Amino acid sequence: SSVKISPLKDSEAFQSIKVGNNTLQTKIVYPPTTRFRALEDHTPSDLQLQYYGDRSTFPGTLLITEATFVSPQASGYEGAAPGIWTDKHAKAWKVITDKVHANGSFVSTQLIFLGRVADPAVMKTRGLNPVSASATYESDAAKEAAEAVGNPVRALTTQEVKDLVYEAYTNAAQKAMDAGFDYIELHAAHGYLLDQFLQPCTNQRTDEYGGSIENRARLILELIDHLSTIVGADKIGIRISPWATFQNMKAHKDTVHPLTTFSYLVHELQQRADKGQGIAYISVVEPRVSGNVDVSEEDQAGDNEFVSKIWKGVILKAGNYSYDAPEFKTLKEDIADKRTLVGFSRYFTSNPNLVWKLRDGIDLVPYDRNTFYSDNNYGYNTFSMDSEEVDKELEIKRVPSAIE
Amino acid sequence: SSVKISPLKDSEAFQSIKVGNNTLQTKIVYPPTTRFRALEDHTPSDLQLQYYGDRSTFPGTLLITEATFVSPQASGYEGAAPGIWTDKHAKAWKVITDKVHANGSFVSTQLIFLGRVADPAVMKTRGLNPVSASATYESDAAKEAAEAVGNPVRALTTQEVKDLVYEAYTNAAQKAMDAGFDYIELHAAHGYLLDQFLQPCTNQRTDEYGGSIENRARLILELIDHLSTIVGADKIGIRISPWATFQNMKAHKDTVHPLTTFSYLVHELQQRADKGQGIAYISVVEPRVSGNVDVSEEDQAGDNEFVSKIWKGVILKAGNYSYDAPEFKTLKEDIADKRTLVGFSRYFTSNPNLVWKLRDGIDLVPYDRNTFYSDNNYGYNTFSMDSEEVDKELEIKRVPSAIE
Ligand SMILES: Cc1cc2nc3c(=O)[nH]c(=O)nc-3n(C[C@H](O)[C@H](O)[C@H](O)COP(=O)(O)O)c2cc1C
Ligand SMILES: Cc1cc2nc3c(=O)[nH]c(=O)nc-3n(C[C@H](O)[C@H](O)[C@H](O)COP(=O)(O)O)c2cc1C
Ligand code: NA
Ligand code: NA
Ligand code: NA
Ligand code: NA
Ligand code: NA
Ligand code: NA
Ligand code: NA
Ligand code: NA
Repeated sequence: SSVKISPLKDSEAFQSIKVGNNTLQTKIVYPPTTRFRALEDHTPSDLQLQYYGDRSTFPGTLLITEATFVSPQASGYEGAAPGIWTDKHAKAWKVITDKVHANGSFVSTQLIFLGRVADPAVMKTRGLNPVSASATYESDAAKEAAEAVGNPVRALTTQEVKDLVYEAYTNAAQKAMDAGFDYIELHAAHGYLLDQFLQPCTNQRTDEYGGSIENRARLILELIDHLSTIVGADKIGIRISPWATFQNMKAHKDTVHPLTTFSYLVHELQQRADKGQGIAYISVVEPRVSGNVDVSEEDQAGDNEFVSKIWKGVILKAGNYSYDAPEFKTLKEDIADKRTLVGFSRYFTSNPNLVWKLRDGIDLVPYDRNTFYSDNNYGYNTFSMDSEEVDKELEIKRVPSAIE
Repeated sequence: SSVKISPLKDSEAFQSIKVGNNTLQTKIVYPPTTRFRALEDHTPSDLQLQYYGDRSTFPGTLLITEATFVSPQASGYEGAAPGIWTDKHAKAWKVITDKVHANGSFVSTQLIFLGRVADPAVMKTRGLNPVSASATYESDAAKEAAEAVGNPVRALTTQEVKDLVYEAYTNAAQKAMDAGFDYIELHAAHGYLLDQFLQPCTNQRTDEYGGSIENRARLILELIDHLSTIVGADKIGIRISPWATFQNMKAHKDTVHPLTTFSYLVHELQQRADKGQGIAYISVVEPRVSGNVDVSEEDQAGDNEFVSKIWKGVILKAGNYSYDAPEFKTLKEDIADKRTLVGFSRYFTSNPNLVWKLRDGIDLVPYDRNTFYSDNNYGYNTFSMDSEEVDKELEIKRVPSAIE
């Protein structure tokens, strides 16, 4: 049902904050949210142009795009997710970032690489294997699926790992700049490739990229360092989900605990900040949520206070922040330090004007999980229309098309 | 001035708790507290026998002895601290543990090794150098002092590190058992030898005992493992002070943050517990105190929640727990999980019956920092006497003597 909320107008959520080179006028952020309304060849679509535009209308909002593939080897969904590796991709994204910018808002692109969870049939069509830090699967079913089509997961070679830094992510970053993104965000969360490198359940390498906490972090820090030299540290973010068990990450049951893995990473990031190479923000998933699933208090094994104690810069937190609506006690506590942003993903899907609703205490429209991942405009841009105007059957038939 | 306190009788502080093989009847503990009333040759004294006996009278209290040297190379104070490496040491300690036991209470011995902070003149009299993980000093003054007597700090060789495990600590553990101690506690806090191994500001080794988080922890875990095979894991504790800057530990300013170093260690301890080799307790210093110094809230850089999230066994916490007297809100919160002990060091010096006073809400007698470290009975056992009975000049003259 609809969520009654108290207005946040007079709260820290509407105090300006500098994030890298840009100043936000609200601390409410749209986090990366996969929806599968890109074109078949991963170019952003007409639907996406309106979708991001509709969420940019409170001037000075930060929007972070849905996970966007860095390269063909980075892909692996059956649904149509966007990419940022070709000039065509960048030119289409630029229409979208232009629209957000014309509203005085800002946009970060989340760069994803699927890794061991890439669909093996999809990858086979590209003549590629699913790849990872090590040759592992998230489940027996995943292993059987891959072996059945003769396309097993394999470990990247040392040279391939270098190629991620100097080729795949470098080109994605260059394309992101061509596309006018204000930031690029490394996806190091939720059991995808970079999280697979960081944690021991997924990384048993014996080269410089595994075999210790420091070695497992090496690829991620190499990307931070190299990409900082290309786009500047002020245009870089990173997302982590220390507590998540999404895609079979062991988290607090792994042989190295997330507090160890992620405190190591965050302290290395702060040391870079101390030397003048501080990245724009660290985005962290609160333990209330794991990937796209809520986690009971009983099941929660830690929290993200360590990030606040170790990192001195901007932090973005997300995960069921309306759980204590209408008064938003937890949100208010979490933004009290004046360097913290708060994200809403699921409610932003059904409330394109969410910043305005939270500002003025307007009831939140419930979201529709059934249309989170479908291929058409129904449950996508229809939340911007008066219900009386929406032709459902027409909109279900409205698949993504080229911009303009 | 005296501290008004509310009674803790009906609180979790007077619920029984199993710690290793023994059951305590109070959760109030006397933590290790150096006082320098041992004999010159480090044998425990008549004064110490009464001192520990006087603190054992609430049946089922755990007392932890003052830091006790594991070996001659472990020493380095000018004052007279006790040892546990000879039969003479063990026989004297056994008179003390017998007395505690006859009151139904229990006693752990804290095993210390000074390392880089050992007084270089004292060590020179033994024909030894101050030794450490690496050849470092806590200050320029310490370096100048050592070089001036031609006795610089030096790094232990790999073989010497093995000798700590198989000789120094093994023999101390065997003597501790001969002495009737219920537990041995590894001192891995406050900038002494084991803390010097754990943290990077003090350990730059290039053998298996330094050069990574795992390598720096290796000696400590080797001691836990080897000593568990000698005395049993149920007779082992360890003390850590993640946040302390005592003896120039860099703590949150080091190149690896304490949350990383100490979460690694504690999770490795829990993995041993999961396999049936769980140690009796982890003792942690709360960030209110660093060594023997209080730390302002402003200066506090983290907390010990991580220990509670990672370790499932008994935890002992200490550090200015009367700061929110009379109601003891923080103490009550911290023992609510039913597996946590709370220690008082400074107030136990001036209140030998502290468990009884806390039980029944009797005002605490102020402690006397001026006599914490002096060489005689004044301000030592005199707190057990009616003031009217105490002859001050006689007691100042009363230096430690042999038991019996
Ligand atoms: C439909 C959906 C798609 C998502 N896609 C992404 C994604 O592309 N990248 C990512 O880091 N997290 C993704 N997430 C996780 C969200 O960004 C967010 O952290 C999570 O939903 C919790 O926030 P919320 O309670 O406000 O929804 C997704 C979540 C959902 C429900
Ligand atoms: C005089 C004195 C001697 C101490 N000696 C030791 C010691 O031998 N080993 C140790 O681990 N801590 C030692 N400490 C630290 C205490 O065990 C304790 O953690 C600290 O005093 C904070 O607790 P409190 O506020 O109840 O005094 C000592 C502290 C003082 C004041
Ligand atoms: Na403003
Ligand atoms: Na999948
Ligand atoms: Na899945
Ligand atoms: Na915060
Ligand atoms: Na009892
Ligand atoms: Na000293
Ligand atoms: Na000192
Ligand atoms: Na507790």
